[PDB]
Parts: sequence; C-alpha cells; structure tokens
Amino acid sequence: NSCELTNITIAIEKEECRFCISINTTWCAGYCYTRDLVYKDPARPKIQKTCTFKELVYETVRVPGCAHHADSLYTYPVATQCHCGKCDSDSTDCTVRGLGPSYCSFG
Amino acid sequence: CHHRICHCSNRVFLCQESKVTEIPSDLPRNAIELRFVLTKLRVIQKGAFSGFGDLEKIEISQNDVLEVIEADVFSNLPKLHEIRIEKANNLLYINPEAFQNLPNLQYLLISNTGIKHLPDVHKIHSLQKVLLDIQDNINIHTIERNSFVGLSFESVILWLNKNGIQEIHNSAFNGTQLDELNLSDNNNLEELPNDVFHGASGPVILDISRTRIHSLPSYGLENLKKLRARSTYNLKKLPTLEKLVALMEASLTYPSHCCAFANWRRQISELHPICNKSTEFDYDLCNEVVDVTCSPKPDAFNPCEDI
Amino acid sequence: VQDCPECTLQENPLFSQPGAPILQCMGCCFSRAYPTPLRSKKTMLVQKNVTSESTCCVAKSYNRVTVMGGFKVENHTACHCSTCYYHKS
Ligand SMILES: *[C@@H]1O[C@H](CO)[C@@H](O)[C@H](O)[C@H]1NC(C)=O
Ligand SMILES: *[C@@H]1O[C@H](CO)[C@@H](O)[C@H](O)[C@H]1NC(C)=O
Ligand SMILES: *[C@@H]1O[C@H](CO)[C@@H](O)[C@H](O)[C@H]1NC(C)=O
Ligand SMILES: *[C@@H]1O[C@H](CO)[C@@H](O)[C@H](O)[C@H]1NC(C)=O
Repeated sequence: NSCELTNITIAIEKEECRFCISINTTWCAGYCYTRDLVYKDPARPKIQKTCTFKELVYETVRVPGCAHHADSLYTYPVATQCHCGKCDSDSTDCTVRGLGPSYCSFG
Repeated sequence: CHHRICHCSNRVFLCQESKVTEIPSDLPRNAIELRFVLTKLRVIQKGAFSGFGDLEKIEISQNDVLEVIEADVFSNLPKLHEIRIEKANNLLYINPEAFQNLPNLQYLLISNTGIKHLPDVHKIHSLQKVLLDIQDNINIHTIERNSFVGLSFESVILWLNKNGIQEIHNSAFNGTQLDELNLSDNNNLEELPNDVFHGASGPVILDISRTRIHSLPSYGLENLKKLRARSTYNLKKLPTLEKLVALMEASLTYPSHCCAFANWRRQISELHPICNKSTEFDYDLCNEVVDVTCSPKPDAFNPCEDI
Repeated sequence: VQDCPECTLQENPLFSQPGAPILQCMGCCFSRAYPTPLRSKKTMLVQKNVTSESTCCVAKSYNRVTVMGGFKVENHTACHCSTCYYHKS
C-alpha cells in the first residue's frame, strides 16, 4: 500500500575535514501490509514485504575540503521508483534500524 | 526513564556512540531489550548478559572494534527469543561457550561479520522453532559434522546463504529437523557429499541457487517439496521423480529439466483427508494439484526430452 | 494518504468457525530505505550502499490450538510491529 517516494535529507561525511554536508534527495518511506501466519507449515510461504526502492540511479556530488585537504567527489544512490516488496540483500542492508539517513559523526 | 550512558525508554535500553567502551554493569535486570550500536567495544565479556530474566531481544550492531564474544555470554535468559549480531567487521572469534541454554530462542541472526566459523549451537536446546540466519560472512568457508544438532528440539530453518562456504562435511545436518535450507550464493561450493542429509529430517525446502554444486544427494530428499536452483550451471542431471517423491515445486536452470517433470505424471495413492470446504493463490491443502510446478518452462518454441 | 490499516488482530477466514474463531495479527507497519551512511560502511565487510529499516506485523503472544480435524494453529492474542524475518531476497 502506502509506500511512496519522499524527499529526504542525507549526510555526506567528510572524515578528513571533521564535518558533514547535507543534501536533499529522494527515497522510500511508508507502510506495507503483512500477515503473521497462523498455520506454521514448513512449505508455507512466509513472505513479508517492506517499503524499498524498485529502481535507483547514482548521482555524484562535490564535497568541499578544508585547509590542507582537497575537495572530493562522493557518489550516492537515489531512488527512482518505490514499492512494497522484498528487501534486496545484494544491494541493501536489511535491518530493523540503521543510524538514519542524516547521521553524522560530527553533529 | 533514564540511565548514565545508554538512552532508555520503557525498559528498552540503547547504548550508542563511542563513549561506550564496555557493557555498563548498572543495567537494570528488568530490561526487556538491549541494543549496542556504534560502540567502540573491543570485547563482550563472559556472562555479560547473564541474569536478565525479563530480556526478550539483544541487538549488537555496527561495532567496528569488536573482536570477541566471550564464553557464557548468552546464558540464563529464559525469555530471549531473538539475538541479532550485525555488521561487526573485526569480529573473528565467537567463543564456543558463548551460546548457552536459551529455551525460548526463535531467531539468531549473524550477518556481515568477520567470523571464520559457524557459531557453536549445540548447547542452545530451544523449545521453539528456530530461524538461524547467517549471511554475508565471507570468512566462513566450511560446515563441520553435526554443526546444528541441539540447536532446538523443534524443527529448524537454516539460512547459510551469501557466505564463503566451499566445504560441507558428511552429516553436517545430522540430529536436526530441517524445514528449510538455503545454501544459495556460496559461489565456490562445488559438491554436496552423498551423506549431507544423514540423520536429518527434511529438508522440505532447499535452495542451492547460484552455486557450482554438480550433483544432488541420492537420499535425504524423500521429503523435498520445494527445490530452488537458479543459475546453478553445472548441476546437469538431477534425481528421478521416483526419488523426489514429495516435490511440488521447482525453479531450475535448464528447461529440459522442467520438461522431464511435466512429462512424468506420478500421483495415485488416491488421497485424503478433509480439505472439505463447507494471478496467484492462497491457502489450500487439498493436494489439488498438478505435476510439479516447474520453471523455466520450455515456452519459447522448442520441444522437451530432446528428440 | 493510501489508508493502510494498522497492524491488529483479525479473523482468519479458513480455520475459523462460528463461536470458535481464530485470531491472526495483520495490518501495516512503517518501513523505509535510505543511502547507507559512511560511518556504517566502515563496519561492513560486504558493502551495501542502501540501508533498509523495516518492521512487520507479528503476534506478540498467542495460544496453540487444534481445530478442524487436527490442524495445529496459533490463535493470536496480541499484535505489534516488530522484526521482519522473511522480507529478504
Ligand atoms: C519533494 O518532492 C517534490 C515534488 O514536487 C519535489 O519537487 C521536491 O524537489 C522534493 N524535495 C525538495 C526539497 O524540493
Ligand atoms: C547423529 O546424531 C546423533 C544424535 O545427535 C549423534 O549421536 C550421532 O553421532 C550422529 N551421527 C554422526 C555420524 O555424527
Ligand atoms: C481464540 O481465542 C479467542 C479469544 O481468546 C476465542 O474467542 C476463541 O475461541 C479461540 N479460538 C479457538 C479455536 O480456540
Ligand atoms: C556503492 O558505493 C560505492 C561508493 O562508495 C561504489 O564504489 C559502489 O559501486 C557503489 N554501488 C555499487 C552498486 O557498487
């Protein structure tokens, strides 16, 4: 159901410069529908969907340096299409909670 | 609620960031849930969690400096159904005495870690059905004999996929009720010994997708209902329908396989009992069905069974 | 704005008889996906650039019953959004 593309803000951490920069981009968030099976047959199926990217593209961005460090480039994924489906573990870290999109070690 | 280091809410405690160098000894013994996240924690000490009779869940995730889990670390926690160990890149050693009796364990997750060996599970003895989910641990190369016995008196689901497993010894699953076994995405895995499924009940579902496994075992699959072997390229023959008596569903690699299945019927023993009553499906155990559902179906022109 | 009902106890169409229904957790829970922050990448031996946080509608408690002629089913007494076990590849 309600899983939709929504603007978010992310944190690109520049470790050598002890700061992070914020960037708006587009990702997935919302609500999906699950059941918890009452009959536990080994041949189920037990399947649960979550809200994640159906398609994504990478974008590249200039990250300021500080005195004594060059500026650099960081490339990050951006979501084109969102849906309620399986979390794809080749590409994605499938967890309960991460540190959150805007997490920065310096603030 | 509140605490010295860890954030707290409703007897759920979260110890975060780098100021956490060890597990606080002043943690309430009425804690429902403990989470250690982003800690500079080099070790998790012996009996560290022993003695929380209220403890349902333990999350240890994203700890870069964590190298060891001591003995008897998960013990005397009668209410623990869920342990989650995620993203510890420097953790190479889990003490074989770390996992003690945990009668209520449902879910043990070890994913994205350094560990070089499966965890030792023979002292867990859970009363519940257990999902053992061990994934994205590249340094795990082999599965010993009896690697899963005593994990649970109840049947077991074993996901060992996306590891570095190249070696599976005979009787690796002995003394175990196997509902489901997923070995997929271990790319260097060439051979299942003929005695893998010795002293094991099931599997009922087996996934060997994206492995170099050359051949399936001749016995131990009398209970196999669902076989998933996608992009399993040097698996060329396969057991005859008479050997896979339970199979209802196969998603395979070589279409000729699917034609072998569509062309050999099976099914009499009439059948029973009571599905009585009074583009896909939902619940139905009537044995309504059909020759094994198989894919890829040799749809795009072409015959089957060769000429 | 898509009206996804909250995860909550309800009535199993199979398994259920008049006067003896069986209750099953079902509904909607919050999940999301965002780029993996670098600090996390430091901790991963297998890089994943996308991070996904999810929760699923599951029985927080239940009672085992036998119905219909011998089917062992659980009769869910309570529901919450908790750890997803079966959402992966
Ligand atoms: C939010 O979505 C709207 C859709 O019109 C888009 O224009 C906007 O760029 C997104 N985020 C921001 C910060 O504008
Ligand atoms: C099979 O399992 C039983 C009980 O756990 C064990 O005693 C026996 O030694 C196992 N067989 C082998 C070959 O290890
Ligand atoms: C399930 O429990 C509900 C409420 O506790 C009760 O109404 C119902 O009879 C139970 N169902 C069965 C089949 O025991
Ligand atoms: C993951 O991001 C890193 C950049 O940090 C990049 O090297 C890698 O190609 C990215 N995406 C994929 C699909 O590999």
